[PDB]
Amino acid sequence: PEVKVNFNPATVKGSQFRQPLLEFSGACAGCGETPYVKLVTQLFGDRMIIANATGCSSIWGGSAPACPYTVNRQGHGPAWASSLFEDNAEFGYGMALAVAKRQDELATAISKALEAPVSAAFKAACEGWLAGKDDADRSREYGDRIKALLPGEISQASGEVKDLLLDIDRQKDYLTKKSIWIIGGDGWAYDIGYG
Amino acid sequence: PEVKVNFNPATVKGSQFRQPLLEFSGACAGCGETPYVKLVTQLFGDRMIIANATGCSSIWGGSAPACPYTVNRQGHGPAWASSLFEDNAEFGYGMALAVAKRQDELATAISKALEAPVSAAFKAACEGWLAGKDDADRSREYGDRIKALLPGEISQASGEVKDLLLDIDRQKDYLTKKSIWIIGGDGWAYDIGYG
Ligand SMILES: Cc1ncc(C[n+]2csc(CCOP(=O)(O)OP(=O)(O)O)c2C)c(N)n1
Ligand SMILES: Cc1ncc(C[n+]2csc(CCOP(=O)(O)OP(=O)(O)O)c2C)c(N)n1
Ligand code: SF4
Ligand code: SF4
Repeated sequence: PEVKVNFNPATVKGSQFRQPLLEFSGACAGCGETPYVKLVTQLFGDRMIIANATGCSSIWGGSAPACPYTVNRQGHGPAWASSLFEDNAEFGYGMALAVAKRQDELATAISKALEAPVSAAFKAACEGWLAGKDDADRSREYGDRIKALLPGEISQASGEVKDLLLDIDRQKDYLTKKSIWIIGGDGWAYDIGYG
Repeated sequence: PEVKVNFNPATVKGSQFRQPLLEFSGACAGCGETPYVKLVTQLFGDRMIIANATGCSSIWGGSAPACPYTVNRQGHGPAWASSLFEDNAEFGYGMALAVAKRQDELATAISKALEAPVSAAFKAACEGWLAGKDDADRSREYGDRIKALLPGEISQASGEVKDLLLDIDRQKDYLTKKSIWIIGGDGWAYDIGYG
């Protein structure tokens, strides 16, 4: 079973107690690429999206039908996508625009929830999230309180107030701030995708 | 008529006594672009090839049926070409490869001319050109001596020796070293063509 430990994730020993979310890929024995991505998944894999350029990182990272990126016990893990060899930077840039747009729709539904007859504990977590929606730790902190209070709050609501809470529940996957990562080889970064 | 003067071309006064090879373009009144290219034509227009990106410099520089680039009294002037907006640097890079290839074919025909029964004055200019074929001034100096001696040399030759001199006459336009210039706007250089 999982064991909650307070080892500092900023150290080598503390980081390896986190579950790896990149495992058993098709890279060569002793590859110099996969250890880097594996460490990133152990630190921020809970909330990251990957835009991967075509290359080795896309061949051992995304050759059908096997996917080396996995999830933790909570079912959360990095979402992985590879478009083309030359557009990987702009591909990931587009994701950052969209993810910000999805969080903006949620913040609007949360601000409207403040004006609705909902529980005082629910209003407390919403105000805390709006102030730290762009902070990785704070958005996870107040977001989880919102996720925990939503099912009981929806049961106690009705009419258009219930629809407002149901719209927040539909977008609760954008409470936690995401981390966009654009991964590629030197051939992509130094040549075809440098522009 | 043309007046040979020994004013230093490196000064402003000396450069303007050279004939401009960019005249009467379609640029705006007081454009900040055309004065730059005009000065380049007055210095090296005798032996330059232009790879121009799409933009203002291609619209006032190459809108049919009027061409603003002209020639001097000797009939020599810049050759101008525009491929696309995004490839102008590689377009001009390809020209530099080809021009070097054309000079290489000429140097082979000149080295073979040293082994042929030709005039002593012709052999003197060929040895001088081979040593300075990559120097702008020296290649023009010894090249013009070769161009001046060729018609009399061809008249005095026969057989395969005459064919060797006729092959040099076919390539005499690559004695003088060329100057490849890649002209474009900031939109080309900073964005789409920066890679
Ligand atoms: C537009 C385009 N050009 C070329 C290719 C072929 N291609 C696939 S991967 C690759 C190079 C990978 O080198 P690098 O970016 O350094 O990644 P690495 O494999 O070294 O990790 C190339 C040229 C392609 N798929 N698409
Ligand atoms: C592939 C492509 N994209 C866009 C264009 C349209 N286009 C023509 S000129 C130009 C911009 C010119 O700006 P700049 O490079 O700064 O030159 P300037 O006109 O300022 O001298 C653009 C976007 C094109 N012709 N081709
Ligand atoms: S980068 Fe590619 S080829 Fe090189 S060791 Fe890793 S998997 Fe093998
Ligand atoms: S750059 Fe183009 S638009 Fe600007 S002054 Fe020159 S010709 Fe006119």
